[PDB]
Amino acid sequence: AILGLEFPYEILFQLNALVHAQKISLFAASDMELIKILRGMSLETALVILKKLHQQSSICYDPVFFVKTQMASAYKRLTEQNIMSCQRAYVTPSKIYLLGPELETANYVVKNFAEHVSDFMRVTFVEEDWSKLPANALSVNSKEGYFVKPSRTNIYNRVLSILGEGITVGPKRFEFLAFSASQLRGNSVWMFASNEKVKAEDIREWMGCFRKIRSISKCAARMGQLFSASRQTLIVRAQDVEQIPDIEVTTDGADYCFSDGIGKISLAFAKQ
Amino acid sequence: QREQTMSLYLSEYLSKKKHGFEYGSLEIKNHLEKLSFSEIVSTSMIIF
Amino acid sequence: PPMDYAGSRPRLMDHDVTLEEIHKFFVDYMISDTLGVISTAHLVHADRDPEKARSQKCLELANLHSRAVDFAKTGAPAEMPYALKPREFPDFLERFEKPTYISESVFGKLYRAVKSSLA
Amino acid sequence: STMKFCRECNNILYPKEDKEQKILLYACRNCDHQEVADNSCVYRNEVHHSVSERTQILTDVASDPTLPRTKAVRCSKCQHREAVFFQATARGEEGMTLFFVCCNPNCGHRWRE
Ligand SMILES: [Zn+2]
Ligand SMILES: [Zn+2]
Repeated sequence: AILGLEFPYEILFQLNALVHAQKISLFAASDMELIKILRGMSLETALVILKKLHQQSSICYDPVFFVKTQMASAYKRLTEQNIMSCQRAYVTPSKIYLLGPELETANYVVKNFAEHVSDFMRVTFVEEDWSKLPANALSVNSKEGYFVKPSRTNIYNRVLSILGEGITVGPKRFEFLAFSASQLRGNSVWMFASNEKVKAEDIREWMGCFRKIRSISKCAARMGQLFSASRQTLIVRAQDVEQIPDIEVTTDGADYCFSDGIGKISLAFAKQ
Repeated sequence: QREQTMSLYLSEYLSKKKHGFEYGSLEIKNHLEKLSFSEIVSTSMIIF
Repeated sequence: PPMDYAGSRPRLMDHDVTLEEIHKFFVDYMISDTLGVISTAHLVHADRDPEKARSQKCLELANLHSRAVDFAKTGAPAEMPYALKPREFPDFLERFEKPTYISESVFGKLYRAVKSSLA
Repeated sequence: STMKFCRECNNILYPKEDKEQKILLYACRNCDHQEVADNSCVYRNEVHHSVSERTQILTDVASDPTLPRTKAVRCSKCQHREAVFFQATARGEEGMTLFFVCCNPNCGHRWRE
């Protein structure tokens, strides 16, 4: 509300990440002169000077003097090597840390949703030292009554509230889409900012119908399994399908199935 | 004798499954135990 | 003969997911997650006693490791016991703060050989 | 089990069915008075199995059985093999799940299958 203008989201995110880093304090970047100067300027040169200021290890007390002295491709990158810019956020019990547009590999969702690249944000939950949260920091054990009953801590409620409401950075609010199997061990989750054209529910119903599964872990696993990096190829219709019986043998009262994930392919299809 | 105590032992093929003996004993108890209909009904009435 | 691959019974709800139980499961994955410590405890126990991977302790460790691996798909905690923790670490580990004990197994011989080669 | 008294005779009424009227009526055998019935209810009793009065204390009727005990499962927090097992539904899950509660007086730990 302090700005009250049409300031771009990308420059605001870069400035906020710079403030989060140990380079510029909050009051040094909240002045009117900096935003007035950075509001009207070429985008490419502004990004170049911002990254030049961010890359320096020294703490810049007055960025105004520094910035005064200083003075399409996404689609082809995705089709060639699946190169996308993702925003990585670290949520700590004390504050938040934003890494920035770190280049990484692309998944299947961004192939068909290559317009809202900045809307996707990878959010991980770590400790103050950016380490894995220990078991004693969440739901410490206590003996009340006859049996031991765990008691939830304030960090547990904080994580629940963050996952429910979402992170509001500027003119955006990131919801919860899903988390992959690899990110479950790494305590990471994807977030997507709702937009007029597409929202979180739109992508959720576009990926598939998850009301058939009545299990909690299984539904999350099947929703997040479609996030591994893969290379695009031709599209196959639904009319070229067939059902072939599998094999199953029960010996000594144990169900042993040979065909778990096996399949067949032709030579022409393999060449294609 | 009226009590007529019996004794039934479980089979040895249930050890293959995890906790097979407990599930087998519970299923047998649920199968061959008498449960009267009065213990299930709460209110009985006759309506014209 | 190999160990049995019979997993835990699936947990099916009587209603649809209200988008909150998935968050609860995700948060609860941080706690009762002993996937990384079971392997270390099994390695230490195999290093300590002779005739390794033959006693019931190693079988229980393998069962707990399998259950922990299956925890990602089915919500069954591993429930690592307290008395099964190693409390001792061999020389070929980065746990300098933890008490380090001299290992005389094949891994200890390999570590001694590589230390003598580098020095 | 529902008894009512006539307002004119102050005597017990007996239920009856009329073929022509096809309605429920109450009439007493002392006076010729047939009143109208309400709710069409002639019997109502709460099903209770307390037929053995003043006898359930001396004789062990075993109305509440004890849970079984097993010595095959081993507890986690303590190395005690004795535990009680029973089947009960979860908070929201559908079906029966086997539970285990440690019988060690100093442990007090419970876990699922
Ligand atoms: Zn009368
Ligand atoms: Zn116990």
